[PDB]
Amino acid sequence: SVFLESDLVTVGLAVDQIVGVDQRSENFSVVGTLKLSWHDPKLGFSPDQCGCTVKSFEDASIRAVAGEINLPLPSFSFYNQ
Amino acid sequence: SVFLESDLVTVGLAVDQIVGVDQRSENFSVVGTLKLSWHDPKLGFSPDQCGCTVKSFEDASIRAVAGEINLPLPSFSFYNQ
Repeated sequence: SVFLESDLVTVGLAVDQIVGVDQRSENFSVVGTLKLSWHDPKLGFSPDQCGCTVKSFEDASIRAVAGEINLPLPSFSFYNQ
Repeated sequence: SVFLESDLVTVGLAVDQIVGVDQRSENFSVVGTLKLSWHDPKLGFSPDQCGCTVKSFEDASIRAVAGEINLPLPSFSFYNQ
């Protein structure tokens, strides 16, 4: 392709339980799970420099990991949080 | 053994008091004690460099200590916390 292309992201969400509704302040609370997936060759690495097949980051948001590795990542937010 | 073997962990839990049940939001609270024990020779040390028999870490989670000493430790979490 002559032009650059946007990266494709797969998203999925599930709802486990509605734990409350506030009828005076007009808000509700929910419990669920979120999942994201995408492909980026700039994140690729060689196994022989770490002796592993999986590189993992834990207990960090997407913004923090993007700032640490200095690469753009698809950060997200809840609109009405 | 030719193959590597997983490290064995002994666990125990005791419940002291049930302090509340929420019948609308479907949750409860409890007070108790948790104990873990495991054996790992990689954590051993020589007394002659410290002159002591017990080395201790206080007021820190297992993840923090593992990140400080750069060794794998059996971290845990409560599933429905």
